Amino acid sequence: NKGIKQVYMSLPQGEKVQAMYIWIDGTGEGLRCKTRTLDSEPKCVEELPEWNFDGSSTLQSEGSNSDMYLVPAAMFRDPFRKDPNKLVLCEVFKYNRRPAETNLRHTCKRIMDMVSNQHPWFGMEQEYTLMGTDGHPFGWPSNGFPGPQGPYYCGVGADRAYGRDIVEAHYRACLYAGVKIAGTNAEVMPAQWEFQIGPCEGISMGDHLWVARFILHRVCEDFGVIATFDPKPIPGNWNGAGCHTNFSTKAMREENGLKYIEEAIEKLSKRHQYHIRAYDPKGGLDNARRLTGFHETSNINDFSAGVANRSASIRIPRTVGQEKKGYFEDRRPSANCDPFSVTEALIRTCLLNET
Amino acid sequence: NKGIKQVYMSLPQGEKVQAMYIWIDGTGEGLRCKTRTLDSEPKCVEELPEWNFDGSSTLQSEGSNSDMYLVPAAMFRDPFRKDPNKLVLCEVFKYNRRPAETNLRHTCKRIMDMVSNQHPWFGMEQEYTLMGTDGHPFGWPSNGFPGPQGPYYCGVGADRAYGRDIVEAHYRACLYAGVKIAGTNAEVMPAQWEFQIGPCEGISMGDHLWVARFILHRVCEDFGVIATFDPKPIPGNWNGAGCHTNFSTKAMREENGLKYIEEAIEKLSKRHQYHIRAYDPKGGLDNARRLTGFHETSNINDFSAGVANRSASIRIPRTVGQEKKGYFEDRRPSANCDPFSVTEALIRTCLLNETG
Amino acid sequence: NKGIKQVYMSLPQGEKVQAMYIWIDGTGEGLRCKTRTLDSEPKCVEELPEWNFDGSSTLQSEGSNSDMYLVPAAMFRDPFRKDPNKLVLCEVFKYNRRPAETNLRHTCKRIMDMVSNQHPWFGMEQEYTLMGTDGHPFGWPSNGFPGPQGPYYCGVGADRAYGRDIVEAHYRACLYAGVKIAGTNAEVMPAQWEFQIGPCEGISMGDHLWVARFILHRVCEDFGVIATFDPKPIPGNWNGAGCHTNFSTKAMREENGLKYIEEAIEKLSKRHQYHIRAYDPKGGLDNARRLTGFHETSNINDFSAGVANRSASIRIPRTVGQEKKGYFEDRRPSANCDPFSVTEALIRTCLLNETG
Amino acid sequence: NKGIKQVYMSLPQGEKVQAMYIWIDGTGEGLRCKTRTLDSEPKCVEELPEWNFDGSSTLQSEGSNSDMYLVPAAMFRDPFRKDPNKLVLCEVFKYNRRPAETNLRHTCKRIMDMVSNQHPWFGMEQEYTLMGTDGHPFGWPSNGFPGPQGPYYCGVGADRAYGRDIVEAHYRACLYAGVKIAGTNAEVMPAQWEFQIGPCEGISMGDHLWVARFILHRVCEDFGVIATFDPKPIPGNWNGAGCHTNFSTKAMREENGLKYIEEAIEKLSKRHQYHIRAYDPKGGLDNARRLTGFHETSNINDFSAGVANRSASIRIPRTVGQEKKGYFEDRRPSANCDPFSVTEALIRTCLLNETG
Amino acid sequence: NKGIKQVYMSLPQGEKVQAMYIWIDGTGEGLRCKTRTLDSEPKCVEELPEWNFDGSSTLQSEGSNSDMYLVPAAMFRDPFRKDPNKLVLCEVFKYNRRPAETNLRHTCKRIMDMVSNQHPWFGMEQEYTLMGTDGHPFGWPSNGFPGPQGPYYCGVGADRAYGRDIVEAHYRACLYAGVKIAGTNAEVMPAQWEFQIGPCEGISMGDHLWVARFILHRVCEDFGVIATFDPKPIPGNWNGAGCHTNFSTKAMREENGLKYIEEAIEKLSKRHQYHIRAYDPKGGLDNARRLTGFHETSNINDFSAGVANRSASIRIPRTVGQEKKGYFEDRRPSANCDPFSVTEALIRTCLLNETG
Ligand SMILES: Nc1ncnc2c1ncn2[C@@H]1O[C@H](COP(=O)(O)OP(=O)(O)O)[C@@H](O)[C@H]1O
Ligand SMILES: Nc1ncnc2c1ncn2[C@@H]1O[C@H](COP(=O)(O)OP(=O)(O)O)[C@@H](O)[C@H]1O
Ligand SMILES: Nc1ncnc2c1ncn2[C@@H]1O[C@H](COP(=O)(O)OP(=O)(O)O)[C@@H](O)[C@H]1O
Ligand SMILES: Nc1ncnc2c1ncn2[C@@H]1O[C@H](COP(=O)(O)OP(=O)(O)O)[C@@H](O)[C@H]1O
Ligand SMILES: Nc1ncnc2c1ncn2[C@@H]1O[C@H](COP(=O)(O)OP(=O)(O)O)[C@@H](O)[C@H]1O
Ligand SMILES: C[S@](=O)(CC[C@H](N)C(=O)O)=NP(=O)(O)O
Ligand SMILES: C[S@](=O)(CC[C@H](N)C(=O)O)=NP(=O)(O)O
Ligand SMILES: C[S@](=O)(CC[C@H](N)C(=O)O)=NP(=O)(O)O
Ligand SMILES: C[S@](=O)(CC[C@H](N)C(=O)O)=NP(=O)(O)O
Ligand SMILES: C[S@](=O)(CC[C@H](N)C(=O)O)=NP(=O)(O)O
Ligand SMILES: [Cl-]
Ligand SMILES: [Cl-]
Ligand SMILES: [Cl-]
Ligand SMILES: [Cl-]
Ligand SMILES: [Cl-]
Ligand SMILES: [Mn+2]
Ligand SMILES: [Mn+2]
Ligand SMILES: [Mn+2]
Ligand SMILES: [Mn+2]
Ligand SMILES: [Mn+2]
Ligand SMILES: [Mn+2]
Ligand SMILES: [Mn+2]
Ligand SMILES: [Mn+2]
Ligand SMILES: [Mn+2]
Ligand SMILES: [Mn+2]
Ligand SMILES: [Mn+2]
Ligand SMILES: [Mn+2]
Ligand SMILES: [Mn+2]
Ligand SMILES: [Mn+2]
Ligand SMILES: [Mn+2]
Repeated sequence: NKGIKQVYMSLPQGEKVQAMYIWIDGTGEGLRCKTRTLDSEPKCVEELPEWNFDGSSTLQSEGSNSDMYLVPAAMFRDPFRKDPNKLVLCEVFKYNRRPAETNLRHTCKRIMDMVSNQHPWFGMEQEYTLMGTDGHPFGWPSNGFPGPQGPYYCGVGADRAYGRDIVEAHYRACLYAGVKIAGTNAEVMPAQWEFQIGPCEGISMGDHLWVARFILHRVCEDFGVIATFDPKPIPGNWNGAGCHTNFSTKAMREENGLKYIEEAIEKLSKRHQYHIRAYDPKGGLDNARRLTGFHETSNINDFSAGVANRSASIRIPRTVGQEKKGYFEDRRPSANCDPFSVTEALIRTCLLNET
Repeated sequence: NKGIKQVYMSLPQGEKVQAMYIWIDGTGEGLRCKTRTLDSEPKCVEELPEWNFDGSSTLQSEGSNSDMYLVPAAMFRDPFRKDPNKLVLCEVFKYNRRPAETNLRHTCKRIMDMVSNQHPWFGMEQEYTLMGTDGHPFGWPSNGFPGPQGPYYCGVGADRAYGRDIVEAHYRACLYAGVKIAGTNAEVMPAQWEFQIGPCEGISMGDHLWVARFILHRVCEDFGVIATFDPKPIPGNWNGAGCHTNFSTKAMREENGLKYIEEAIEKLSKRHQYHIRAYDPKGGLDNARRLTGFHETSNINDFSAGVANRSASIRIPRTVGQEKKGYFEDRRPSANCDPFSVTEALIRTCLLNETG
Repeated sequence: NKGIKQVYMSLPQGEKVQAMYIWIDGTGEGLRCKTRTLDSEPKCVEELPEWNFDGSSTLQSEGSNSDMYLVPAAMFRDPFRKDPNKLVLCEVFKYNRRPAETNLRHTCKRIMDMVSNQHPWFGMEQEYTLMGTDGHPFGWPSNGFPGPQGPYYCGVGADRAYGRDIVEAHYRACLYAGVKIAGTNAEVMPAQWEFQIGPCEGISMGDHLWVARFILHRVCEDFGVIATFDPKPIPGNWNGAGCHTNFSTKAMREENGLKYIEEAIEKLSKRHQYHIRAYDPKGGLDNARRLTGFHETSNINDFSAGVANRSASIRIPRTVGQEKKGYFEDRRPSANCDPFSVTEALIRTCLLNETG
Repeated sequence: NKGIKQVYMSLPQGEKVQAMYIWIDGTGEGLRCKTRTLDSEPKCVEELPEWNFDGSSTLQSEGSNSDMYLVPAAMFRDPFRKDPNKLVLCEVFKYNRRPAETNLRHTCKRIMDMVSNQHPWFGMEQEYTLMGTDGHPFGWPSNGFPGPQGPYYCGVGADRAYGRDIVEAHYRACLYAGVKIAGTNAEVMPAQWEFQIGPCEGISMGDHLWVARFILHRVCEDFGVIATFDPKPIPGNWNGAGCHTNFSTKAMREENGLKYIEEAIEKLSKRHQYHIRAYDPKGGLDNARRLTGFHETSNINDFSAGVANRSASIRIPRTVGQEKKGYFEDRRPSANCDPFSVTEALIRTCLLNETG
Repeated sequence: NKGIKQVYMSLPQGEKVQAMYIWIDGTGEGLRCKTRTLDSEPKCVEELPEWNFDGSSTLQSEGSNSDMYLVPAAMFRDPFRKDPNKLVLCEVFKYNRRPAETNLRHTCKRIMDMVSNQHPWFGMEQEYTLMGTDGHPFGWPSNGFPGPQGPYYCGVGADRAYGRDIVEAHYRACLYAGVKIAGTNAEVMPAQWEFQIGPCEGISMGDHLWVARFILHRVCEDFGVIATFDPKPIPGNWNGAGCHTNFSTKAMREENGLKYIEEAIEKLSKRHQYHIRAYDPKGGLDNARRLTGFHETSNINDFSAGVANRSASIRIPRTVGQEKKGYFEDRRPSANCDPFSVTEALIRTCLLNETG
């Protein structure tokens, strides 16, 4: 019970600091973490030491040659334990010092360093659904369905906003951590929510979202509920869950940048399948259950773009159409995507001209 | 659980500021909201940026041309997240920049801006009933009725004031927000309560009332209950819910302003139907279940006025009668009325002298 | 849930001030209340404005001429909302500015003003029983009885003090309110408790007791329990509940004031029925269930007085007999008496020498 | 659990027989019983032996001289244990062989023998409410009220007929027992029911009703509920419980017997209080909570008769009016009356022509 | 509990017989009943005596002239009490021996007798929904909805057939009663079922349906559920409840009866509104919530005929088309219709050739 825990957490900690290292596991979806005591507060991520873990217990190596490296990547303030304690998102490397199969950050970071003069900015909309520990969505009638979609999107009242406590707590944990949380909203399916992260330049998009995600799970853990990023948690007449990625370069944000937005969309229109394969951890099999062309989605087989069009693969927000500068929104990525794969694909297709 | 939450909400938030944008959806009764992060604290409503939402998810636009505009109208302090965070009432406009069908603030503002030298003040009494999530009123016997009306009005005791925690929390949240809450009371039906908002000049009446209604639903949300503004939530020998609108111009508040009170009433007497059509979101259908001439209502079909008379369409409070100045009370609006429609009707009829 | 509420109640409220107006309804026993926002903290009760309420919803007037006046009488600090908020006990008057039928303060006050040189002080022992919301006393076995009386009077232990949280909370609320709470004790019946208010001079007795009673009902409301002031809430072999009124004048408090105590008691002995009628709201029919001559009561039909005698109509406490000065205790008033009625009878009989 | 019991009750019993002796206790309303084993089946009430009991445990005598007599009066078949076992209604006599204070049958029987040539028949409508173990009517919302009266009289459906199982079981028990049960209906108040016993000649009315009542309390015991015969078990806007006594003599049953019916009513009109005193066990005090003139009752203070009039003290049913023969309905008796008292009074007033 | 009851119901009852009289109340939809003991088993309905009831406790007369007549119309065996016990359906008459406002049988019998030579047969399909005591359909998630319609029509399994015990019990009860039950099926909405009663000549259609309805409510009572005949019990994407009245005359059943089926469908096309007013007890307002044109209904405002067309007002079943004889199906009657009013309209329009 969390009133007991809180008494303990009030105890002055002293000169020692806790650092919780976080990594992506052998599934490409699951996050793992563990804590060490440091002698003093690190002033930045470069002062954090390297560490390691049992790769055989995360599906990433064999028991008899099991140590796998953790190398600090991004440091944040720990909103579960307060200052001076830290969260550290790490990269994983194998016994031979090569990146792990699910270390998609390594290549992504290199790609972003190469296009830094164009200052690529990303804003990702992590939709997700709150679930009871029993597998059924939070607040839903037991063995049953609430009333049809309509009243839950941005809704207020015990009869339609299910789980706001998580959202509020997460929002505040992120602000404390230093994660660039841009906003939040209740979504179309009851118990389904959203937070936006951005705009983040370069590799920091992936960094900030993954830590954002870790904070969601730890937060939910405290409330005794589960966050799912599955793109279609409830089959049938219920909305799925995406991770719309908004994107802009410097040129796109300048006066008449819409020219370049349109060039970018044109390029994406030729590399649809490649992006579908980049946009969920099962190469597109997961989005196959969301991207149906209903429930505010595009069909998985058909590329389209349009102004203010929540049925298109890419939407140009009304604002951006009017102002003729800004960003476009790629609506194809699954809620369970790896932002390093999503953001890397966008750079390769839009800035590096791969085909 | 709420204790877990409070721990997170004790964390210092830093330099960034949260702004919750609030609007009226396609039903004209539901409120919607969402939050953006800003780089610093806005010093007034004019410093808040425009925004937009998916109008196809609120019954206001089509999926494939869905964005709709949010334009800040009224800013308040957020009593759920504390300073420096904000609540922002917005007006909704369509893809073509025109007011949404349920944007009744737009016209109403213009009408208030035109009669501002007469400083119209309004006081609205929002009644509402607290409901369990099972659709049965809060504190009522499961599947059953509490004892007859009599002891609940302005009552005190666990056996008669059902839900005061909400009432107390909402009163304090409003005060902190900057909402001009004038008072509150337990009401005749058990689980039913009231807050008064006013006196508010002009367009601020609708602004304050709508934000007050938002705060109530959010407060109720924390307590795992629902507030309903339905004008007759329980049929039979149980009181309905109204939104009595108290109204005065500068002339009515001066010595012998009763003269002008009587004139406003005389004009209201000829435009009863038009007011009934303006007094709920279904043009009088919701009020048909309440305005019966019983349970301290007037009959929907009959206009009447009277001093201290809780059965008339209009009541002149005893105070006003004695002092020969003040305001009159229009007792016809439904609990679920849109105050912009209500206040605008009163201006058109009483100040702009419209007929038909 | 009360943890949620406390978060809202920690919000700084700002410049505006809440004033909870409190009055006695048409039953002469029920308390009612409602709140208004004021622009600044009032510093005397007189700075509070008159108000009014619907008398048709408290059984005191008709709906079609309904407003009834609230005139502030006594002001206290609000222990539910904190400084700068206020509780205000009021007098009720009719449409014609005459006192309500259940406004017994009006005459009482005038009677105290006639004898102010004699400085009458009162001390009232409010006994009450804590009840579950199901009508069964708090802590009692479900559908049954605890063990017999003996161990509960002034008792300590989870198995004998039922409901101390309420008592401790109310003690502190009154101290903060500025109500002159003299003490408290667990009583003979389990779930039954007592608080003493005094000594209060003149009209303040009734003011303080009524506010104490209001504060008790509000406190119980928080704990999800009911206080009953019924004089015999459980029939049979269980103590009833009275409101022992201790009384003295200047003369009685001075050296050898026992002479005047005894003179007062002789006047009381000739006016027993008149007092009984004044000592509950049903003119003696409620006390007929308590004043049995058992369970530390006198029989309703006989007058008797004695030193240290918990069976007499009047008791002279041992201390007072010994010091030959102080006060006497009238043990006849019902727990649900109206203190304005009790204190006034005492003055008329003992100081104004009335007969009738 | 009744399945366990039912297996034991399938065991064939053997040659021995069980007789449960039943009597009225010191309260005049409470029924007592105990069982003895007999060598063989009695073929009538006269082959049953006298017995006794502890009067000091039924409020009827002193511990130290306590045995009181039981003399068989009416024998019936036992529907709880089946043939060949028996229920026996007894008269109670004191140590000195005189009738007990609550043995009203002894005087009744004589009065019936004084007029047996006119063959008095009676039918009584025992109304009663089923209550939970918790003191609250069966099927009612916990701590609350079902919907208003209207749908429950002769109702069918889970949401309006509460406790038919009891009614059905009892009906069948009485028939088996040999009680002259005439019919049943659900009543106006939810969980309130009725059975009619009749028509019974003379003393057998009281005999049959008391045994009917015993069978009812027994049946209820199996189902874990209580029957109350209180005349007003829920105060306010709910029907109370009566025991309408329908009455006729041979003259009244013959052609143009209405002549004599109206004579009978004229005599009763002059002895109203006398009958109210005979019509509940507290000589009228219980009926003062029921006979209000509302809820299909007469006013306790007023005598009246009318054809088909459920507000009158006496009702001549339409059937009887049309045919000009039959009987009349005394609607004054309480649900908790002693039928020996009611039946005795009617004979004294109507047939023996007493005045006083 | 029901195990206790069944023990009692195994007691052999002896020579007396229970007759439960059943009637339609002031609502036109409510069934009432009550029971009397008879000296022997009646063999024909004509043997059963007239009776009466309190019309003032059923909304059919005033307290002070309240008796209303019951005249036995149709007799059946009682499946709740078994042979030799009877269910009797009655007609209600007023104090002045005229038909009660809701006795629609009286006129219908005269119409039926006019066309006895055309031997009119009806078959009615009583659709109904099983509800919990709590107002929510049986088996539905609590506060929630089950999965979309599709798998429930004629479904099998704990996840799609909700309440078969009721259906099976009712089927068997009707067959024992003597009610002409033609079949049953689970329906499209979960918890919604169907039973067919037919084919019944003339006035015996209404008689059989109404008793069937009684038997259903009674059976549901046993199980602690409610049956509703509301035509649209759950709003939205859920089927409503009809009472499809199939119909033929002797000409229509003979070879090439389709000729006369079509002539009758033609006469019905010109009296749509008349029939809509005849087809629910609120003159069409209830059917307004069901006859939308969706959920296998026709639009209330539109007449249509069609072979195998479940969207049509009238459906000619494939069978009847292929064989050019039989009957046609009026799909317009609400689940809560009075069969006497439905079947009367059909004879009037089709056989008596009425207009306007
Ligand atoms: N110039 C930009 N480049 C990339 N992302 C941007 C830019 N400007 C805003 N964003 C981001 O786009 C996201 C907008 O998402 P959201 O507000 O959820 O819009 P919608 O629901 O209309 O898709 C936010 O993360 C925001 O920070
Ligand atoms: N001059 C005025 N003009 C308009 N409204 C006023 C004026 N004076 C007071 N009011 C408002 O009228 C309302 C009175 O409502 P309430 O106190 O509930 O009255 P009631 O006696 O009708 O229940 C309050 O909102 C109050 O602020
Ligand atoms: N001079 C006085 N006049 C009136 N009341 C007094 C005086 N002195 C003390 N009292 C009051 O009498 C009451 C004593 O109550 P309590 O201690 O319960 O007495 P007991 O149980 O001994 O009757 C207290 O309110 C106390 O303040
Ligand atoms: N001639 C009669 N003399 C006495 N009682 C009769 C006579 N005829 C019928 N009764 C009885 O009167 C009672 C009728 O009560 P009930 O059927 O409940 O009528 P209601 O409710 O209309 O007053 C039954 O007990 C019946 O046996
Ligand atoms: N010639 C007829 N006249 C009247 N009713 C008939 C005739 N033949 C069959 N029926 C009845 O019509 C009804 C058919 O209903 P049902 O089997 O539910 O039809 P549906 O195909 O509409 O589901 C049954 O009551 C059946 O007995
Ligand atoms: C309301 S929605 O259009 C819903 C998107 C849907 N869940 C999906 O992308 O699958 N997203 P948004 O308005 O945040 O851009
Ligand atoms: C107590 S009441 O008369 C009740 C009004 C009722 N609820 C209605 O207007 O329907 N309102 P108020 O006294 O606040 O003016
Ligand atoms: C313990 S008692 O004697 C009990 C008094 C009793 N309840 C009555 O006055 O009815 N009163 P006190 O408070 O004076 O000690
Ligand atoms: C329906 S009632 O009028 C109810 C009478 C009420 N319970 C009474 O107290 O008398 N009795 P009845 O129909 O048996 O004559
Ligand atoms: C399955 S249904 O078409 C459904 C009928 C719908 N409930 C109605 O309102 O008629 N009736 P039928 O048993 O004739 O097939
Ligand atoms: Cl850890
Ligand atoms: Cl939000
Ligand atoms: Cl208040
Ligand atoms: Cl026994
Ligand atoms: Cl019955
Ligand atoms: Mn979004
Ligand atoms: Mn979204
Ligand atoms: Mn988006
Ligand atoms: Mn008010
Ligand atoms: Mn009000
Ligand atoms: Mn008002
Ligand atoms: Mn004391
Ligand atoms: Mn005491
Ligand atoms: Mn005392
Ligand atoms: Mn009866
Ligand atoms: Mn009756
Ligand atoms: Mn009767
Ligand atoms: Mn069918
Ligand atoms: Mn069907
Ligand atoms: Mn059909």
